[PDB]
Amino acid sequence: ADYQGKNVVIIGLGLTGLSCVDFFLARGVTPRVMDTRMTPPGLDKLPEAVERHTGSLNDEWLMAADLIVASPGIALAHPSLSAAADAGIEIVGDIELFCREAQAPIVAITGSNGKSTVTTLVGEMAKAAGVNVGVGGNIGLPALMLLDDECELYVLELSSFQLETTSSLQAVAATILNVTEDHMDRYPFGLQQYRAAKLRIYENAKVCVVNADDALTMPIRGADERCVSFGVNMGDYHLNHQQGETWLRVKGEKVLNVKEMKLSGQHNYTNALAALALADAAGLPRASSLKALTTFTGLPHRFEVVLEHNGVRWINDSKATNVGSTEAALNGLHVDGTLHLLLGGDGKSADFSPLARYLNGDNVRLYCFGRDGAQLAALRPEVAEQTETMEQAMRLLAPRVQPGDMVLLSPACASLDQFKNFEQRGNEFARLAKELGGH
Ligand SMILES: Nc1ncnc2c1ncn2[C@@H]1O[C@H](COP(=O)(O)O)[C@@H](O)[C@H]1O
Ligand SMILES: [Ca+2]
Ligand SMILES: [Ca+2]
Ligand SMILES: [Ca+2]
Ligand SMILES: [Ca+2]
Ligand SMILES: [Ca+2]
Ligand SMILES: [Ca+2]
Ligand SMILES: [Mg+2]
Repeated sequence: ADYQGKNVVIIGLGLTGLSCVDFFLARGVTPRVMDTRMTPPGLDKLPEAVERHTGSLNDEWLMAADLIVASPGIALAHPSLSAAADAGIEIVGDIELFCREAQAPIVAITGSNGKSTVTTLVGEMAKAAGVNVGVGGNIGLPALMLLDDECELYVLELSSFQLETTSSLQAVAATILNVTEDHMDRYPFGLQQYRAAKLRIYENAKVCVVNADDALTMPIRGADERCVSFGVNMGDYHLNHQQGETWLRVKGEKVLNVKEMKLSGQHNYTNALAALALADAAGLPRASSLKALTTFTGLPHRFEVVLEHNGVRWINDSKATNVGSTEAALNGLHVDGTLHLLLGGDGKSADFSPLARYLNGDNVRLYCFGRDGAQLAALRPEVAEQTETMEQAMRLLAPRVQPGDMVLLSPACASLDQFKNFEQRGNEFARLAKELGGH
């Protein structure tokens, strides 16, 4: 597209907004930028020529714009943007700018949880085929930074927020991995409004990869000729368990024994299925996609085995910052002995009731900590203990573990009551697991 001579206004000075600044500068357009933070991080990366307004939005800049480029962090329902839309001013996001310029096929991945794992895994499947793939869309690698005429395939993690401002995506393969009651501040009309944003990913997609176990991932008008499904018990891509073993199964045929993979956990196996379906639909060779399943290590803090010693598996799932993530970790969980489950942190007022149905059975102990520890213990008090910190909880459970047990940090809560971020929380869990269970 051609932006020469337009008044372009960018909202947001995080890395996404900065990538938009770069995009226009590279095209000879000097945009204006604004951010409601007084001292946003990206301020000192801006060139001198870019006019900027911080500490609030500048309404007169928005109402004078030919094009407003809105960070995913501001709602279309915000009154300033509603006023600009009411006036007929075009509002887009970074992904819309990307899709107008992308010259290679796009695999597009959204969903409440698992987006990063599946995006990274499709990327690895492409690399195993020798494809110069561009993988991004997460906050640390905005899509616009990937644009390159040398790129042969784009694999994008897309949020519901980005999809709201995107109209030009034509994915070769697209998925909604799952939809759980999260992100509700931005979606006041509830789960179906949140879903509606994600459903945009299937518009003009050639193949839709849907979750056979989550009906909210089906296209808005239902399954159609484009749809390929993944699931636990059935679907085009599903899991087969027998004789103590598990296989990935595709269209009625085992394709891989999961013992050849490095990932753990039923939900990572369905992530692997979703990735394979997307890779297949994108035209990547099956053989190299399976090879990537055997070499992919997984992402840190995503149901990550940080220690297996004396028959005890210590699992860092610190990225489980919400109930839906922890629910998926507990669903289908395979533990020969006792599950020692670490829950805690800042729960953000969530309903933890959904977790209750997994916490019966005589082989479960709860170790609850952080701001909301007491609420988590109340799920099943007779098997629960409460401490202030994660370290205290781990020191309680460590003398009790026996071969066959699992120690699972899947907190269902944010980490910011006690840690700098979830990475620090998972890194501290890994250190303590080695201190306490490594010998
Ligand atoms: N298919 C899934 N459904 C629900 N949660 C998941 C799924 N896959 C991964 N997760 C968890 O969701 C969080 C975010 O994963 P990711 O988006 O891959 O960083 C981590 O706690 C993951 O272990
Ligand atoms: Ca931004
Ligand atoms: Ca802002
Ligand atoms: Ca609270
Ligand atoms: Ca106690
Ligand atoms: Ca306490
Ligand atoms: Ca956190
Ligand atoms: Mg079902």
